[PDB]
Amino acid sequence: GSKAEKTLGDFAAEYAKSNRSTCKGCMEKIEKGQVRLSKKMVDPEKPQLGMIDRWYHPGCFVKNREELGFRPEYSASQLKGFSLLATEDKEALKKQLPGVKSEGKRKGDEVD
Ligand SMILES: [Zn+2]
Repeated sequence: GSKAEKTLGDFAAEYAKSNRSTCKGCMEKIEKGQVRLSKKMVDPEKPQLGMIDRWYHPGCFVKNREELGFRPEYSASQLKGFSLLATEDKEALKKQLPGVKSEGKRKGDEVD
C-alpha cells in the first residue's frame, strides 16, 4: 500500500466529541466541542497496556512537543485529520508549531 502525505503516522488531531479524553500534558479533562490532539506511544507510567493514543490540549501538546518527539520537518501539518478542522484552528496549531515546506510539500508545481 502507498505511503501517507497528510500525517507522519504517529500523532492525530480532531474536535473533542466527548469530555472522556483527558490531557496527559497537564492532567485536566479535555473540553467537548474544541480541538484535541494525541500521540501513539507506549504509556511510560503504565507500559503494560502498550501503545495508546495519549490525549493532550492544543497548548499542552506544543509544551511537551520535544518529549513527544516533534521536529520542524513534521509539525502540526502532519497530524491526522488536521485539514478537517476550522481554518482558525488550522492556523492557530501552525502558529504555535509550524511545519517546514522546503522538502517540496507544496511548491505550486504538483498538480498545476
Ligand atoms: Zn492540558
